[PDB]
Amino acid sequence: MNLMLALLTNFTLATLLVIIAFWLPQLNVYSEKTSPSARLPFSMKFFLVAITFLLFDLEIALLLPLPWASQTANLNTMLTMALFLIILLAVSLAYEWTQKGLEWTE
Amino acid sequence: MMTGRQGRATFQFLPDEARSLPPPKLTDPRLAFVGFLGYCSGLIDNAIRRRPVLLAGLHRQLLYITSFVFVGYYLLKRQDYMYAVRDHDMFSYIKSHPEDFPEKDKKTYGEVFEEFHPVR
Amino acid sequence: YPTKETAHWKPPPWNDVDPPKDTLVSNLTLNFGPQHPAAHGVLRLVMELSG
Amino acid sequence: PGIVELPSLEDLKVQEVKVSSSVLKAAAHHYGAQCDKPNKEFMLCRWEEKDPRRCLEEGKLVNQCALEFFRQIKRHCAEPFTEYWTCIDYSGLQLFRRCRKQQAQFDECVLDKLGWVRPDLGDLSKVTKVKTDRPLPENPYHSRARPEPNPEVEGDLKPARHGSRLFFWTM
Amino acid sequence: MNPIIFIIILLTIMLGTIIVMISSHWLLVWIGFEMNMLAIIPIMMKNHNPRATEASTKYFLTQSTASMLLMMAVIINLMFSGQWTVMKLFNPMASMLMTMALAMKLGMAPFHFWVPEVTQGIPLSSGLILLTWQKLAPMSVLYQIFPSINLNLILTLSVLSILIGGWGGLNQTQLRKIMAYSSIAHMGWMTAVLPYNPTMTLLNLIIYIIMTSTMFTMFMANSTTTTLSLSHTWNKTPIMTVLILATLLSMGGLPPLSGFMPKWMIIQEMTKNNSIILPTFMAITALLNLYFYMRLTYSTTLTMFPSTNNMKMKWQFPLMKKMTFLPTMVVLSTMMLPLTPMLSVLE
Amino acid sequence: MSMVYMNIMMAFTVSLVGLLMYRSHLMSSLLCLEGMMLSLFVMAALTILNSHFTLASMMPIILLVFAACEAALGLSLLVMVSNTYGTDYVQNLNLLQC
Amino acid sequence: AERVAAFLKNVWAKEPVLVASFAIAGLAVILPTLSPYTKYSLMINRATPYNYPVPLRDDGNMPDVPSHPQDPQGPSLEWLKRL
Amino acid sequence: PFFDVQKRLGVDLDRWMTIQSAEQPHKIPSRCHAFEKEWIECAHGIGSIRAEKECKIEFEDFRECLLRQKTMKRLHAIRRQREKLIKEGKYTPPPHHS
Amino acid sequence: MMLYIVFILSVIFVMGFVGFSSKPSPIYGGLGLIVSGGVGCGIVLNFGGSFLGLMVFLIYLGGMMVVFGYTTAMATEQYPEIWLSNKAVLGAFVTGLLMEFFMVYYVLKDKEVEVVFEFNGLGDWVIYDTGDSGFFSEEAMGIAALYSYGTWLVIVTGWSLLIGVVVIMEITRGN
Amino acid sequence: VMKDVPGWKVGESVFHTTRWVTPMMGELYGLRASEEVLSATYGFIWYT
Ligand SMILES: CCCCCCCCCCCCCCCCCC(=O)OC[C@H](COP(=O)(O)OCCN)OC(=O)CCCCCCCCCCCCCCCCC
Ligand SMILES: CCCCCCCCCCCCCCCCCC(=O)OC[C@H](COP(=O)(O)OCCN)OC(=O)CCCCCCCCCCCCCCCCC
Repeated sequence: MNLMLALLTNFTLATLLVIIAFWLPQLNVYSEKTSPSARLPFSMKFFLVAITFLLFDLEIALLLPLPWASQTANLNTMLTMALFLIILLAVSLAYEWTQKGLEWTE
Repeated sequence: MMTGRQGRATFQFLPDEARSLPPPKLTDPRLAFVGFLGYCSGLIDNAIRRRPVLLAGLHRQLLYITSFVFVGYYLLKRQDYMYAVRDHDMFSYIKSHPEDFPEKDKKTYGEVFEEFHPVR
Repeated sequence: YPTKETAHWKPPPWNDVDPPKDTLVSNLTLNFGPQHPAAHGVLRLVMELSG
Repeated sequence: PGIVELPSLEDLKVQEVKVSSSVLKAAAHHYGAQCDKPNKEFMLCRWEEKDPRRCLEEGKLVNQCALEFFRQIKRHCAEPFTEYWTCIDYSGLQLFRRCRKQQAQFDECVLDKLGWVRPDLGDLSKVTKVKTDRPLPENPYHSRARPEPNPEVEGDLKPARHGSRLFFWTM
Repeated sequence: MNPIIFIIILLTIMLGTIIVMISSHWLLVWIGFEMNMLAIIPIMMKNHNPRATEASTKYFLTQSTASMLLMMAVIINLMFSGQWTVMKLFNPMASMLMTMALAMKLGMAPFHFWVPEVTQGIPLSSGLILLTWQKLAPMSVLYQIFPSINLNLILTLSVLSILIGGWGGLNQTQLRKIMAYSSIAHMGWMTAVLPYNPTMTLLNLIIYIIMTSTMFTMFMANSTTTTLSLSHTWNKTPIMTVLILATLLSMGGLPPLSGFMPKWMIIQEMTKNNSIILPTFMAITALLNLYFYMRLTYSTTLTMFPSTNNMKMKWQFPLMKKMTFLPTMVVLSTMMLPLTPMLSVLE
Repeated sequence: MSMVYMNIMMAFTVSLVGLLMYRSHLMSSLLCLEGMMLSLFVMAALTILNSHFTLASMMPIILLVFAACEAALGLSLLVMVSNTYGTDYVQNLNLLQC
Repeated sequence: AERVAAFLKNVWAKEPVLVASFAIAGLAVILPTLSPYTKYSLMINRATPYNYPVPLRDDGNMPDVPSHPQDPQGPSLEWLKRL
Repeated sequence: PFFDVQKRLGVDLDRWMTIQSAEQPHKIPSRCHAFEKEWIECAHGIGSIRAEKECKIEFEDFRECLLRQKTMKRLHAIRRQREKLIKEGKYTPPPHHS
Repeated sequence: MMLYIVFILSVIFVMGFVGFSSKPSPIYGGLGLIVSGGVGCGIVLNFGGSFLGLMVFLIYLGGMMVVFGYTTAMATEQYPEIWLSNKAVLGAFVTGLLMEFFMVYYVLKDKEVEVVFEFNGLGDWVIYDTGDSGFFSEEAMGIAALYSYGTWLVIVTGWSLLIGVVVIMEITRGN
Repeated sequence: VMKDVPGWKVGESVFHTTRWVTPMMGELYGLRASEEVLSATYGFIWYT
């Protein structure tokens, strides 16, 4: 219950601050002003950094249980598979690195 | 139907019980036909590559025949094993269920009545 | 078997390649000024960028 | 299906151990050493029977042993013990390592006045053996009789009669 | 592609299929399909053109939807049986979902529309993978869950596939579209016999793969993708026209060729189960496929279409494409009927 | 079954209908695909957690990982489509009609 | 050799971050197989009692199973106290 | 499996997670462990055609443990009956139950 | 009413799904999915899946959905049509909430509804387990076992992620 | 409560087996106040 109350309170206050931040200036009654999809074009590089983040982020999901995994009796198996995951994460980086997937020059 | 045979050693090309069966004879007519198919493949290989069909690359033609005959021999051993197993299963079941396969008391034609249909 | 609903159909390209004629406009044009006008102020830079 | 058999409320009535978890935590090591026998009989019953209804008598003896254990502390060592579990109770995690000074005072008291020796690290996690007269349950899962297996196929493998017998093939 | 990367990607396509085929766990089956789909997309995109991108997108949408339905069936099966073993499903809803998911993956009618378009949009070598190797994993699953499959559903999918495949191929001049409809029609035979004898599903699959592999390889040897470009073969490589003729007749199921064998053995199994109407309907409807195979033989081997002057320049150079296993495949595609009893090795 | 399953199964059904009924944006259809996976993740987790199937607790993670990887592939194809045509509209993907 | 030493010199001059990264990773993969205290990690994990130790029914001939937790028989944690 | 490589090589690739009555970390049992054990042992070796008939009692109990459909039906009947009598004032909850 | 927290959350879960399944502009479609994901995590938490719930937030919302919104901005939408300002989008949205409302109405009133499966409306709490006093989280123990029991799972999952990096670089190179 | 319901057997099991089955939350707290049920069901999950 407490966590729900905390989240409700935090986002309730944030909401009130936002609306009063938008209403309080209307007290001034400032004068009227009367004076002012598709590609972006998007670079492929900015798409590829986002995708690389995602795939690296998925591999991090598999590594999060490591603190618990170290409590097992089969430590040799656990350590072998833990290093296997991190190494494949390094191999993903090495492949990206050596095919110029990490460059910003056009 | 025979996937879950009680004595199925799974994922084995030729289980050990197959060694009780007589091997295919090297003069088996089916093995001779397999060798002939190998020889035809050798001739086709020459034809598509525009070599003299009958004479070109006799070493290559020999390996076509050998490999077909070699693979054919083992496929026939498995073929004969699988039909032996089918018969073995069938006869065991018939013995275990005599009430389902009764020997008929079968009469002579002198006793059984068949209708006559004249052709006129 | 030609029909009225396939009259507009045409054979595909000989090499499977369709010309790229749709949208290829990747060069930004940026009217560039200084972040803070305290020092420069009077610089206008019409730059054409590619990424 | 049948009617689930349940014991009567009177059959379930026992004198409870109405002390808090900090009290139990403080006494746990000596309690584990002193009351091992009735406790282990109860746990052997629960794992063998797999039915709480079958171990209610052994469960009552667990309570009576516990009550006599705490009566011994209330009789000879109340003040050192009260000091010890009051320290344990302060901690949000009820940590042993915060109260080694009061633990020593309590351990010294029970050793002198009762002869109790605190079990060593690892002792209470041993698998032990217990004497019991309760017979070993025969069918604890109440399993039905298993279906009979299919008749075995036996004998020597012989070549198929007249071959594959597929349509016209003679082999 | 870097050739090493191309090899690794092909090996992953195979690994995904092998995982499906050795897995005893539904999650590992699903993973095998996911791995397979991921690895095949690059080989479809490898020539970089809008048509290859459209085909890759259409394939991705179809396969991803199928894989989500497969997972839904697995989870429903878990809820009603509490286990994950690859075997008969324990809920009729799960059975229907998985059957439909596998039909979508196979391109069976009425889930077929993607097969002609995806095949047309990718190179011949990619189409060969799509129409042969890609059938192995879904078939291996159907082979294991068939006892729980709804009989009416699977037979309905089979009949529609034979009808749609036969009719769809009649209107085609593109070789890749002809092979796509031929694949759909041949799919219906494999599933039609599955409830009765799954071994004959495997027999038809193996022979279909061999004949389809032979056809694609011969189309690749001369870089022909249309009927009219294939009609020039007689004036370049005459032997290829004879081999094409024999294989097309075999795919038509004509005795005494190899392609008759699966039709012959399927008819036998269905009649043993007192299914007379359905095999007769299937056999007759298969004449549609024979018709548009025969049309190809007319323009390729049995007549001589007009050539071009520049064809004379081609006479001076040899075929340098690898044509791997082609002599062996073409012999197996045509001359195996006398060895039909060897099908027992599949039992 | 319990009441919660009704809603999780409705959510899968809703997202499946949303997947099969395209509008224009290919992106809007990919979201429905991810919605399908989210409902599968929740239904799988509820079944596994409630039954105390301990070793199956890892299955929802594998589901999420493989589905996100497949979503990365889908997004990459969408970007390549948008490069060819300048929009992700599915009506431009009709070349293979012929 | 000396070609090997020169190569290690060029990377240590140009890519010290990667040299350190491969060195640290190499130790991570090698030292566990060489360490004598690795065996204790397995023993300690097995000495942690998450579950109740269900007692055995005493048939009458299990000499090495203690009847009481403080009896001498059974596995000891003496090695752990000193470690 | 289509190809039973695991059994031939005697390597356990994925069997360890197929059923909930297999070995679990720290011997945590699933809620329906006993029912699944009894159904598996009943049906073992005899094939699925026979098992669908001869282990129906075990499978029905296992399915009841999994989804509790009959337990919830019985609870709903009691609760429905109870609220009917409370509306009519012909029943009063005891001190416990409140 | 707090005793039906799971059911109430699952109603919001369906409403969010009807959100993006009616397929408004992709920008707001992502918003419906984000809310559904957050509610989805909430349902999983209330069944004892704390780690699983937080994975949704970390990986599904903080990972996958961030990338979706990133891609939508670059390749798809830059400004959206007003939500529910289109005939089909609004009609689909209204249709979904009517179906949800009626399912909720009958399940609560008759305490049971039947569509494909039989559903009971007593309350999701009734199926919960009544025995819990271990000194650990069973969910965490099962996930931790990935590295001991699940060697084969790690290999194929690890291989698929590596191949994903390779494949996506192949696809996007353009030559 | 079920005294007059026709055909009702009081305390009948829904399982064929006579083995003891751990009750689920509804069977234990089925007839009780919402506060105790709420604590028994979600108290641990909701504790900080
Ligand atoms: C030692 C070197 C290493 C290699 C050794 C391998 C040898 C075996 C491989 C197979 C080769 C067989 C021999 C082929 C001989 C070809 C010789 C040749 O090409 O000369 C042509 C010859 C005469 O023709 P000519 O008179 O010159 O001109 C006529 C114009 N029309 O015309 C002929 O007379 C050719 C006659 C036909 C060829 C023989 C046919 C053999 C059939 C094999 C059947 C296979 C059955 C397998 C069964 C095995 C079962 C166990
Ligand atoms: C074993 C039991 C099972 C029996 C089943 C039947 C087995 C036969 C099927 C085997 C597979 C087909 C391969 C047959 C080999 C064909 C050989 C051949 O036809 O010669 C090719 C010929 C050569 O042309 P070229 O390149 O100019 O070389 C000139 C040679 N000096 O090329 C040409 O000249 C072009 C010829 C013009 C087109 C003629 C079309 C008719 C071809 C008839 C033969 C096809 C037979 C296939 C149908 C089965 C027949 C039963």
